Amino acid sequence: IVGGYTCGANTVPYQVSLNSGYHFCGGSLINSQWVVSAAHCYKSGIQVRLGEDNINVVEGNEQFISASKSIVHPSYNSNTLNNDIMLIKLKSAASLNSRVASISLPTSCASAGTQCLISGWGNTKSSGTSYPDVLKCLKAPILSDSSCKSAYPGQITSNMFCAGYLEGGKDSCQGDSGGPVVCSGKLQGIVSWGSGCAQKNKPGVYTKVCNYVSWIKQTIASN
Ligand SMILES: [Ca+2]
Repeated sequence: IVGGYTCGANTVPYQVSLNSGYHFCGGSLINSQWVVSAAHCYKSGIQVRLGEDNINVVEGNEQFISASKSIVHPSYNSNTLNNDIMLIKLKSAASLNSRVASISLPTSCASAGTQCLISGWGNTKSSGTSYPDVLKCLKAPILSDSSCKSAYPGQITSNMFCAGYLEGGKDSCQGDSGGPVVCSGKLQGIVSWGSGCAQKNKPGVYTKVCNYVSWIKQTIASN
């Protein structure tokens, strides 16, 4: 997250870190056994880390649980990032409490101008590289369809939306991928892609979660 702020320990209790001997992506806990992330974060050997703030210090509150299933959307396209969504089943159920909690799925899609919360342990620099210890947060609005498409001609599908700031300086970034965009208590977005990060006129592009609610529920119910 570039241009964000320190969330504070366990203030985003649905935020998870996907770990493969190192933090590589975020995710969102949607029930005690299931995490939503990005398809482009897929790999085998995923360990899900819940209840994290400082990802480099064992603070108390952590639960480390291996992924038993990692399910990429069947129509995921790795060139366009259309359908950039993955469901991870946990080997055992997480223990839910104030510091480890699920986030609700949308009942409808959010609107342009709606303010959301984006979070992760990704790069904090628009030019170089700096990875934080603690979880970073950013408040960002959903942009209009047309603005998003003007920013990224021919690349925005109906399963994507733009959020953030056209002036530069405030965005998600590498290492935030798969993490949450929460608006009015609902998981509306997944950190997906963008041109660089926090670059002028290149806002963040997010997987549009409201299109996948039925797919999520059926996939969960079948597995
Ligand atoms: Ca920790």
